[PDB]
Amino acid sequence: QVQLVQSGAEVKKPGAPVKVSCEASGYTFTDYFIHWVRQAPGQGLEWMGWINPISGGTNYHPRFHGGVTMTRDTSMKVAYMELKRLTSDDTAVYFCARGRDFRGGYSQLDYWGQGTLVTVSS
Amino acid sequence: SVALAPHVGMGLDTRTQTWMSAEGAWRQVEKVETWALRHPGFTILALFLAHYIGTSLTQKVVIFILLMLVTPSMT
Amino acid sequence: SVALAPHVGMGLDTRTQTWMSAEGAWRQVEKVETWALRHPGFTILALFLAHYIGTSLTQKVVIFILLMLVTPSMT
Amino acid sequence: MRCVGVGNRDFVEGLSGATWVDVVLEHGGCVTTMAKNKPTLDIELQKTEATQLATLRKLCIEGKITNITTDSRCPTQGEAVLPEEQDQNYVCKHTYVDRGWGNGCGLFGKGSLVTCAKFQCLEPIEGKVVQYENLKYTVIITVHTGDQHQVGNETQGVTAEITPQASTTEAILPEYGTLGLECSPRTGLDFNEMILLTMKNKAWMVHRQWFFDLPLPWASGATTETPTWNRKELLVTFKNAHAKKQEVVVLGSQEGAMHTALTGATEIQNSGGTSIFAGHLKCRLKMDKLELKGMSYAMCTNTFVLKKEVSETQHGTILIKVEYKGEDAPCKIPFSTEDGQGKAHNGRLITANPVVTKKEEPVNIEAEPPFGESNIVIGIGDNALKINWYKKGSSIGKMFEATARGARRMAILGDTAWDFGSVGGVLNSLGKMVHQIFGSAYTALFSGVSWVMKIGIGVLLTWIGLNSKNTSMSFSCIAIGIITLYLGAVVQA
Amino acid sequence: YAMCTNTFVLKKEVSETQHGTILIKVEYKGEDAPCKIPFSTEDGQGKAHN
Amino acid sequence: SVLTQPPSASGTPGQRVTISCSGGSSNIAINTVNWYQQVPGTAPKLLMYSNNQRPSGVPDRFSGSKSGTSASLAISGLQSEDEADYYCATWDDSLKDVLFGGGTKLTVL
Ligand SMILES: *[C@@H]1O[C@H](CO)[C@@H](O[C@@H]2O[C@H](CO)[C@@H](O[C@@H]3O[C@H](CO)[C@@H](O)[C@H](O)[C@@H]3O)[C@H](O)[C@H]2NC(C)=O)[C@H](O)[C@H]1NC(C)=O
Ligand SMILES: *[C@@H]1O[C@H](CO)[C@@H](O[C@@H]2O[C@H](CO)[C@@H](O[C@@H]3O[C@H](CO)[C@@H](O)[C@H](O)[C@@H]3O)[C@H](O)[C@H]2NC(C)=O)[C@H](O)[C@H]1NC(C)=O
Ligand SMILES: *[C@@H]1O[C@H](CO)[C@@H](O[C@@H]2O[C@H](CO)[C@@H](O)[C@H](O)[C@H]2NC(C)=O)[C@H](O)[C@H]1NC(C)=O
Repeated sequence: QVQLVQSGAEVKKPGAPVKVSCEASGYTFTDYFIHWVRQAPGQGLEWMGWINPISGGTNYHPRFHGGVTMTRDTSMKVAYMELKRLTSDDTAVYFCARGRDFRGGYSQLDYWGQGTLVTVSS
Repeated sequence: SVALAPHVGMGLDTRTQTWMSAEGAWRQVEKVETWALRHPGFTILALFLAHYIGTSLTQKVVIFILLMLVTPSMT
Repeated sequence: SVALAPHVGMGLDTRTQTWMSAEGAWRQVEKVETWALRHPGFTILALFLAHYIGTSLTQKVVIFILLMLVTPSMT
Repeated sequence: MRCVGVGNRDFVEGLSGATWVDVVLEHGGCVTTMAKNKPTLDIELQKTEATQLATLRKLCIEGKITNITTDSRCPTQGEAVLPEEQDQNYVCKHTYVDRGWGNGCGLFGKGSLVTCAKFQCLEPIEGKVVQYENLKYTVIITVHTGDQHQVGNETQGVTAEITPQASTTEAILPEYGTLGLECSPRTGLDFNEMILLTMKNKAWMVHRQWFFDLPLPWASGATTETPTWNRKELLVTFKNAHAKKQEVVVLGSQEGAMHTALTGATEIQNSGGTSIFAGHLKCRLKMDKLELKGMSYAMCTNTFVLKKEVSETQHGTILIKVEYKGEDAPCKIPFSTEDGQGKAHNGRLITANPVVTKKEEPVNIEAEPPFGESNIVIGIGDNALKINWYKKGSSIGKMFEATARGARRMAILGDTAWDFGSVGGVLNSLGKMVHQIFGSAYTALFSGVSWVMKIGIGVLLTWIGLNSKNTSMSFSCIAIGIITLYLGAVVQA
Repeated sequence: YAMCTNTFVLKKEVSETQHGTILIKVEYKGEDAPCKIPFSTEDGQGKAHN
Repeated sequence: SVLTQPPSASGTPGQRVTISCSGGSSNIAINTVNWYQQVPGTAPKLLMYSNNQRPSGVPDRFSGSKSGTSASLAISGLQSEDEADYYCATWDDSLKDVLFGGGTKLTVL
């Protein structure tokens, strides 16, 4: 079957970069999208950016260009997102989802993982 | 690219087929021909220009062919 | 493909500018210019042809300019 | 008042017999009109909405070859057919391959082979035609009441919409009478051969004849969820390697290709239905019922103070914002112009008779002073006001600018350009007919020829006229050449 | 018959016929008796009858 | 523009309640809308993988479409187990990003 492990939740301190790994096996990873939607506690979830594993670059939400970075590897079929700067704002669980490349399918987030959770405090 | 300067005639060819030969063979020619059939107005002016420029049928023919070929390809 | 044959001269005149007036005003001349800078070889051939076909000065210069325009565009 | 320092607005003065004045309302610009005695008014066209569209020939600018199949046949055994050939969704061609004992065929030679594939469509770009039944223009007429918040205001005015069915319309004004419009939308822009093209969030207008000759797959546009695309071969491309097998690719998406193609088209912002901007329309102003509104009023005597300093526009027009002092009577502010050390009245007052309707709110008085030194008087008292202003332009410069504007208008509006300030007369009609014949000849002869070719042909024709002995031919061709240079330089705008 | 004295209105647009002729379909909302339809042609910037 | 959908309440007897999604002329009026319902605290699942097509969601009772600038969802026979937050997400093509909504707190009695 096709699924995303999303590793395990970790929490850190402000001013340091944190990493969220996200592996999806069971299908040809090249053709489909990875969306990295954030979800805050008791708030709506907003999507930030795609990553095409085969040739894609970061296409963040306008709120988040220069705030996050996205990388990937084709051999292991895993997509990496890391937070270059942790303020007090980003206290939420970050997700993964498979997306299609269809114009009507840019929002097609069919499959989701568990959700790696990160919060920041002193 | 802007698809206005195809990577053609570079000389580094091999026995194997190119990316697209069956269509790039006649793409530009068909553009010129559909232009010409759509708009015949330029033909009268081209005929006049070739005719009143110093006329030896070699010169007239080459001027007419070039002038009728350049405007469509390079609009 | 469809990138060829824009309707630049289609004649549906309007007061406001078009979709891309700024680029489209000079893109074709830009293509010719970059083609010439890339490839200087065709200049010698065009000069030779004009010199050995052009009976007069004006015929020679017209032949040269038409040849130097058609080939980069037909590329 | 609405048209102050915007889009090289001009002022067309004069009225014919029975007071009709012809005016063509270029969109993205506007006109003002003074009169012998009637109040001046400015008219601007805007929001030529087009509703109730029809969709035909939706194209396809992407593909997704999902299923692929193949078949081969030994040499001299006929063309190998494939069962997935007669369906309404498969595209393929036959190619020749060499087969031997190593490929399963006893006879050596060249054999037939096919490779057929289903062709899903993605991102259709629907094409919409507009019909004259539902077309609607909109022109806003504003009087020069001299309100405080009237200068350069796009909101003030009265809308007088016009439709190709009900051509005539009488615009009702607030205590000014009725203005008669006789505009004709069946001329000007012609939407019969203009097709609106909408892709993604953007729209365009392309000439109809050009909207079928651009090479892409096309469909019936019946939005029945299973479009059987005509000419699927054009988008999908087969590549055959050096002999041997045969494989199929998708050739990506034509988004930027189409965006590049529509170079010469205009823009039509469609949010609800369509709102075609960049329009063009000819109008007639039946100006009989225009009350001067100040016949009964009297020239008041109290003093006047101004709020902001004297300012001018691009043209010969200065905008003065005066305020009235402690007299309750709503009066008719007089006006005069004076020279340096002498007394001569020459400065035309461009607006109507200015009136201070209320004590508190100022009035915006704008007028045309003469070239050189100018002195302005704003009352009958000795201490009313004195506005000294120096205008930069010169008469010959003004004539040159007017000729430049007229030539620009002629370049875009063509044969109907004579109608812009046309007052009923034989000479304008004669020029109209002559220029219409010549314009038909010119546009027919130069159709689709681009600006660079126009300028090249013009300079070549000028040269061919500069080296000829046939004098009449020389002058005819040199005139055509100069006109060609001018049209080539002005085109694209 | 007498000539009409009320208004007209276009139910459907006009259209050519590749011969230089028009088909104007007009509905008469005026309640009055059957009346001959008045007609005149106004040339460009002129009152002439063509 | 940006999409905003309202939170609302309902009851366990079967009734048609409409989760209306409102957008603009560039984000949802031309593109396929996508409907999500999330059981709170875990990963949301996808409810409608096209404009009016459901992959495997509760059939015959979850169906909706879009009209012009508005998209809507209709649920029938809603019981307590359907307690979820419902999300409408559309692809914005002007800003080149998908436009997720704030969220509906659909509580069923
Ligand atoms: C480019 O434009 C986007 C919006 O189109 C800008 O996003 C804005 O980013 C700031 C901070 O990243 C947001 O402020 C935040 O607002 C929330 C609202 O609840 C508040 O709780 C936070 O404390 C914070 O102040 C702002 O809302 C957001 N604007 C939006 C979402 O519309 C982005 O900053 C721009 N990039 C630039 C100018 O470089
Ligand atoms: C263009 O014309 C509009 C239409 O009048 C102008 O809007 C007007 O704005 C003024 C103030 O900005 C409004 O004045 C009102 O005054 C009363 C009493 O002092 C006060 O109670 C109101 O709150 C308001 O301030 C006026 O009502 C308003 N006109 C309306 C709403 O019809 C506009 O200022 C003009 N200029 C431009 C650049 O748009
Ligand atoms: C053409 O290609 C489609 C692409 O999916 C194929 O359909 C699959 O067929 C296999 C074989 O039975 C099934 O296991 C899959 O579930 C099918 N997928 C889908 C999406 O239907 C098939 O090879 C062809 N389909 C035809 C001819 O209808």
